[PDB]
Amino acid sequence: EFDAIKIALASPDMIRSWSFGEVKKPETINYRTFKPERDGLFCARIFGPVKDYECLCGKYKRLKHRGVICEKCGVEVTQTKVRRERMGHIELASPTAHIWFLKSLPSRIGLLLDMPLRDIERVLYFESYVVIEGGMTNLERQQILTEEQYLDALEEFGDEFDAKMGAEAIQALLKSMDLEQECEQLREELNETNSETKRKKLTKRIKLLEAFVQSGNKPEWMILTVLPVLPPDLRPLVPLDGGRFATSDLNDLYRRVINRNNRLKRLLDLAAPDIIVRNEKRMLQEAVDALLDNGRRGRAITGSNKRPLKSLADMIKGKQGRFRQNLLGKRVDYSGRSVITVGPYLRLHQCGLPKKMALELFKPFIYGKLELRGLATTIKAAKKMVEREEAVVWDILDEVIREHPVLLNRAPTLHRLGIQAFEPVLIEGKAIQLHPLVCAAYNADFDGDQMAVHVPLTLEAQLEARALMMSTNNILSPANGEPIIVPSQDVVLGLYYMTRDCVNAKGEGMVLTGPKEAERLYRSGLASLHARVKVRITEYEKDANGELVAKTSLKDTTVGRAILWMIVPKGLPYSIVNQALGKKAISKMLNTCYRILGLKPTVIFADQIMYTGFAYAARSGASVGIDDMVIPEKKHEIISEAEAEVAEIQEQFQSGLVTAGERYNKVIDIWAAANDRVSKAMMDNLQTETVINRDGQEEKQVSFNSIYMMADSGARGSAAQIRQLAGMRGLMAKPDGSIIETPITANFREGLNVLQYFISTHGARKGLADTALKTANSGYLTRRLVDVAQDLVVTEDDCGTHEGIMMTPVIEGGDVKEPLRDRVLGRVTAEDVLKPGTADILVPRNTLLHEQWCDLLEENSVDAVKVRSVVSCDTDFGVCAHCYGRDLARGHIINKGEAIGVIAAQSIGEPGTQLTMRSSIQVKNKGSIKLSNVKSVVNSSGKLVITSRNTELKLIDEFGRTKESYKVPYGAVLAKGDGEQVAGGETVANWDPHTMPVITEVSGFVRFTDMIDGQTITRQTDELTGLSSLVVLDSAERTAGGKDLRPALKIVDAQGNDVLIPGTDMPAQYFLPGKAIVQLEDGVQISSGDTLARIPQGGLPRVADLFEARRPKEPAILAEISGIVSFGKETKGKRRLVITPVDGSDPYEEMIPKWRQLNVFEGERVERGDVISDGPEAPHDILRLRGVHAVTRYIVNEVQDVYRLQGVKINDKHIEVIVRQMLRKATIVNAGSSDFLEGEQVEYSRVKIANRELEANGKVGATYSRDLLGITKASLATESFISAASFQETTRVLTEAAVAGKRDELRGLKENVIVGRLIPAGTGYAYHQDRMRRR
Amino acid sequence: HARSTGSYSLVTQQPLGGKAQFGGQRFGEMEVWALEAYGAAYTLQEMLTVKSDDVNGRTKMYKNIVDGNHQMEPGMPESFNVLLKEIRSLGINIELEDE
Amino acid sequence: ARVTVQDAVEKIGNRFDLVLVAARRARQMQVGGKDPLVPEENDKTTVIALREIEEGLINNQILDVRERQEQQE
RNA sequence: CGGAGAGGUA
DNA sequence: GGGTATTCGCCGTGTACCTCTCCTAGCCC
DNA sequence: GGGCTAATGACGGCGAATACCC
Ligand SMILES: [Mg+2]
Ligand SMILES: [Zn+2]
Ligand SMILES: [Zn+2]
Repeated sequence: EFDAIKIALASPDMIRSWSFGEVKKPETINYRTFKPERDGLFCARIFGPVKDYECLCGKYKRLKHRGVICEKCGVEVTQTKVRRERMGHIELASPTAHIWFLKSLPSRIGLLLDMPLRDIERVLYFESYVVIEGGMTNLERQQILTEEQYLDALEEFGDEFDAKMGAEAIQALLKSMDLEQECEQLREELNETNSETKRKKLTKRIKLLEAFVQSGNKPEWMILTVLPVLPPDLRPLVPLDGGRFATSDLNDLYRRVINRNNRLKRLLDLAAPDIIVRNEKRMLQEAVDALLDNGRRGRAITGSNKRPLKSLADMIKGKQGRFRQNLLGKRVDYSGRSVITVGPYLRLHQCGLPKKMALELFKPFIYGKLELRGLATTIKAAKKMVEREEAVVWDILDEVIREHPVLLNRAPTLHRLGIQAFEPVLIEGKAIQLHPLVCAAYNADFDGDQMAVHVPLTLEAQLEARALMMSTNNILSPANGEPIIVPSQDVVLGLYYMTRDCVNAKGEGMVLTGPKEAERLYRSGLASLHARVKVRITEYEKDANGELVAKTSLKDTTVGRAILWMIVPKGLPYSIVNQALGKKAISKMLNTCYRILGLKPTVIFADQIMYTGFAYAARSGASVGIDDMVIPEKKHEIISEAEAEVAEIQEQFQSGLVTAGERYNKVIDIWAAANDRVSKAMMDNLQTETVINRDGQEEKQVSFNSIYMMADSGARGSAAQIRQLAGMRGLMAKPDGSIIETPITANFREGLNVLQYFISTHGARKGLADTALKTANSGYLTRRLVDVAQDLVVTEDDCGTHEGIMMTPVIEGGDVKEPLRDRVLGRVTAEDVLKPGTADILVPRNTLLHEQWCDLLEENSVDAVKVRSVVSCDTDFGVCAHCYGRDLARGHIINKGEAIGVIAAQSIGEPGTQLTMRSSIQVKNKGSIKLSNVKSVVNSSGKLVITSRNTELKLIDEFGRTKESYKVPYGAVLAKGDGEQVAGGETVANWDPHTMPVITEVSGFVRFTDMIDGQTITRQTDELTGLSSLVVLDSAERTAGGKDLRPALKIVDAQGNDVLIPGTDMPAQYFLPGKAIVQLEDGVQISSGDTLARIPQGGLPRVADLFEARRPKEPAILAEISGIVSFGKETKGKRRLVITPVDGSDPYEEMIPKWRQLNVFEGERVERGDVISDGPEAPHDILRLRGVHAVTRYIVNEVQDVYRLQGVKINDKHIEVIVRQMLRKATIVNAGSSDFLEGEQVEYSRVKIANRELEANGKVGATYSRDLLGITKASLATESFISAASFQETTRVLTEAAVAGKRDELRGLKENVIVGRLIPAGTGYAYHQDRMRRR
Repeated sequence: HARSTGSYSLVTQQPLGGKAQFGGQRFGEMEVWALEAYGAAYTLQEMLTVKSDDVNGRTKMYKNIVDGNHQMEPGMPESFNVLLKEIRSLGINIELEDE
Repeated sequence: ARVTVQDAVEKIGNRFDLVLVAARRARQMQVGGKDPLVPEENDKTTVIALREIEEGLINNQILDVRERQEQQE
């Protein structure tokens, strides 16, 4: 129908064009009759008629008189819908300052007038004055005054000078200002003046001004003159059940405003003295303030008791304003909800549903089939028929259901498996039966959860539901390729019981030709369920080009496992079933079934798993009794010896040997050791409980005790919970978080005392409150992430770029945590993979990679894979297809359109419930030695020390890859070197971290070069030996004279001349910091690498701080420019550091709060982006120094470390596209041959499509700089403003879009959701292809 | 508790909430995000326009379902117009534009 | 009687042209005329349209030729 | 048919 | 002057139900 | 009884507004 939404400022002519009458009188209704009162808020002759097509006096109740107004009462007879459409207005005697431009911070009239806000509030609230056109006076133009100063201005200049007060004077200020002269003056002062705050405020002022001249607005429109009023139906008069009216407070506000304005007109009729009308106009300004935004000015007005009331800003802001209450979430007809129940006989492509709800929902369909069969032609008798529920209507209902899907929906919708589709099957009763496996997708137990049904009406929606949102179409998850149809608890227990090997029972040691007679034996009872038996199976391998080959043999197996074999489809091998079949096992069974046999065998295989699992879990009888938990008899002795040991440590404290904290730590360690002893004891005594005969004497096997199976299957709980049910439940924390010194010795199979139960009550309530507030911050995180990656839709098929990030598996300095395969898997390469058979084109450079190709990659042992990424995608207004690779939860590549930002935000913020909130290296594996950023020399001992700070140790294995990586400090003691081989566990990496090294490059004499004794240094004598050391102190405790007398240690030869360092001509001068302990004295020659001085010394909000990209509490700063380093002026607050390039220009300095333990010396040459003081790594400096790819690598490795530490895996693509939408904006360096301003901030895609064609012609492009905004910030500064009106505030956004006149072209999801057309994401993206192809 | 077509609300032409007042469910905000996450679009378009807000579209929908057709007629959500009359009830000029 | 729409996506890999093609054909088969070219199982035109997709004889091209020829007639 | 306030359900 | 150096407000706050009451009360006729 | 009848138990971030040395 239409296009972009234009916004601007209200003009008084536009206001008078909008309205259809002045409300001159503040009445509301008659309240004696129900008729409205003339010319009040509920006015007929302004707004329209109460009832449809009936005049107020009752003249023309006929449709024939449509259009003609009355003359007895003057009512335009039309519908009553026009009382929803016509606005109104109030003529105002006083011009009025609009409140948002007053107090937006930044105030638009505030910085527009180049005037502080305090004087503006003093002018508006009638307690000051201001100058309008002083001229030839002693008074400046912007100058504000007071009353005695007003008497002065009456004395000296009661003539030609003039001045006013209040908002009328602000209107005169806005009328009395040229804009082009202000533009010229501010541009000149930008070219001339050289102060940073002046540059900032003037560039904001000139941005506002030249944007405002670009806008079609006048500044005095920011001062209200005529107040537009809402239609009456939007502020309606509702009576309660009684003789009153409890309405909205808008009507009370307008009542106050009209009374105030009419009494002000009457007090401009009687010509009052001016102090009273100052107070009266102040009350009117207050009234308009309270009408627009109550509470934004100080102490707010109220309604009922003292409670602050609702205004327009409350109608648009906040949670319960219209965007989050009535636009993005709307109540919807054809809906229902009930308590869920199971009905296990169902297949997963269907759900149960009550008959009465189905008869409630599908009423128009039943009406349609009723008058199609013609059992009742009309509709009212038909409605009585469906009210009666006669004999024919149920067959009609079974007609209209049979192939019509519905949507099922648990209310806390975290991720996109919160809503699915099902084909209903009518069930008696009153509760929704629901297929059980799918419950694990909803995270919905049967404790009383209320799932809601919706019904699609139209034919396209039925095809969307059956074709996209069906349960069959979703068996993998958009988190990652773990199938979400993992079975939950009962059926996995039944399977784990069904495939296990007892050593002897009936049928042990015979042979069987087929699994059919195995089932025939088990249903007979003439055998065990499970016994190691050689049978014949037959498997079907499709090793050829999609062609079945049947092979067979005898396999040793168990009998129930053979029974399970009659369920698996053809292509799976036998070895998938020959194990115990835990939860991980059956999950990867379904995964391999999906990877080999497509879809339909996997779905029917899941159905048959569920049926047979429930059947043989019923045949099992896996109960639990009190004798099913076995207390180890060692526990009495273990607690006794632990009590003896803590008595020993306590009596060693009362003798005075140790401290209290040492006692605390040693006692808590011996308690933890005894706890692990109890753990080992109970785990042994469970898992080898079965010691039985074998048809011979004796044999142990894995135990058929119940709770060991319910823990070993992985059904519910793990070693922690079964540890608490048998052994002691360790230690619990106090509310301060200090771990409690006297642990919980008892266990739940025995009794508990009062006290340990009380301690665990502290722990449990702490856990519950943390889950509550954790779900709170998780919800707010999900909301921010869906409104920061709102706009992003895959729109193209290739962008044809070579760039991409690098992929290596993750190592912190322990095991290789997540291997190269899973990060590479499903993503499309950037450049070709080069095996170390160098120049072997192993894969083509721009191809998709699935799991067979990943096995080809892994067995060829590839160490680093260059791959395309979403942040490096080069797509205009979107993301290309091949940078996104496999759409996870499906097999193939992403289709053209299917938007990823929403599934990214959901798959990040979903496991937030499952999260938590609040020396020397012994190298492990065996391989050759590699170093990165290496610079080394051999010491006097023969060992190898490293003369570079940023050196990493890599351990090449026997394969060639990197399996171990370690952070080595500057100057470690290696027993081996590079180009060599170390053994498994041979100690090489060792250093002393407590002392920073002064290890020397060269050898020679150490004189006392620039070492002043008594003024710069001090002489401290070690009391333990007597061989002392010189001690250089800091900059403030000594005098200021020796502050510029630097400590130095310079190497000279046997002739005393300066030893020349190879590489330069500079000697070896070594500078020292304050608070050091200088080692040597005169007359000693040092070795290369010799110490010359003894130098002294995270949860969900971590995630939230990363996506905000905050500076931490102590930001680790880095080097801004390459070159040699040098110090500067001492302690003008900080210590300044100046890097001078070897060939470039020096003048950047960086202040350092020098209380930090710094890293760099004074004579070092470093790369840009190199560390100065250590600490947490700030993201913005990494972007503006290192690059885009390094900073996205940092964020993805940190947040993958968090989500992987909690063990719930998220694929990298979602995090990467969030990172892309973080840095969507940019900042301009130079204008170039384009027309952008220098300090203009503008988004990256806009300036990219700008300068892309400006290089395509003869002109030159421009330079930019991407700045890395937070998630909540880059949502705001967008092409749209309606998204930011939906997100987190309204006042700032709508003032900015008001002064911009920003023509809001839709371009995105939620904007197109508000206007209610199709979403340009999927089927709507094809629709918008068509409509954009029109224009 | 369920609903086919009941009372609509007064300040916004939207379905009511509750069982006592004979209303329907709330298709919440994250559910709109869930539908956006799937490639489905027509479901959402008839959801928050035809089945919920626009009076002309839903009355013609009622006639079309009793007359055998399955076809939506989008038009415009009424709540969007209510939002626009409130923002225009501020000192803000906001309008609609070209064909 | 239809559980999966996998083969329909095997014949049209885009999965959104699936929805538009099936919806256009099923609208033209719902209200009047242009009889389904498959035997039916007392099931609605949704399942009929997807079933005729999985017989391969419905895509965007057949609808283009037939609508163009009905325009020519 | 509106909004508060209190309790409970996940 | 002017660059940090504080302080001064602004603003956000998990989704979806269900049950119940109480709604402008003031006040000199 | 009624007919008009017009305070105090958050908290983190964050950016704009001054203060105060230098
Ligand atoms: Mg639950
Ligand atoms: Zn009349
Ligand atoms: Zn790309």
